[PDB]
Amino acid sequence: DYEETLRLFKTTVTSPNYPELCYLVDVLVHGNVDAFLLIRTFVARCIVNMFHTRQLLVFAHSYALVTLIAEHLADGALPPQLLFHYRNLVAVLRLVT
Amino acid sequence: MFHTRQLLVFAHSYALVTLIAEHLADGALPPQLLFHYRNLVAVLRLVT
Repeated sequence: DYEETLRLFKTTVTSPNYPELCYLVDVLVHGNVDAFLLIRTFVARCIVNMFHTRQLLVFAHSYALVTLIAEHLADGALPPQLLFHYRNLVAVLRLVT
Repeated sequence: MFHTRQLLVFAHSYALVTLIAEHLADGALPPQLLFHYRNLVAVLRLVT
C-alpha cells in the first residue's frame, strides 16, 4: 500500500503553489552529493515550514533531490513522517524496477 | 467568516474564486480554505 503517499504526491505536482526556490536549489545542487550535504539545514527548514504552512511537500520534482533527501537528510533534522513519505516514494521506484 | 459562521465566503462569483487560489495562496491563510478553493477550480478544470 502506497496509495496515500502517491495521492499526496499528486496533490503536490498538480499545484501552482510550488515554491520558486525549489527549482533554483535543484539547479545549484546539480545532483552532487556533498553539495547537497552542505545545504542540509536550509532544505530541512524549507520542507518542514512548507509542509506545515501548505500541505504539499517540496523537492519531489527532481529525482536527484528526492534521492539525496532520502539518504542524507534521513540522518535527522526532520520529523519522521516526511522522511517516511520520501522513503516510500523511493521504495515505489524500487518496486517498479 | 469560515471560523465564526461555518460557511466559506467569496464563493458566489468566478473572479474572486479564481484569484484567491492564484494570488492569495503564497501564505496568509490556513491550508484547508485555500484547498477548498483550489478544489473548486480543479473541479472546473476536470469538467472542462
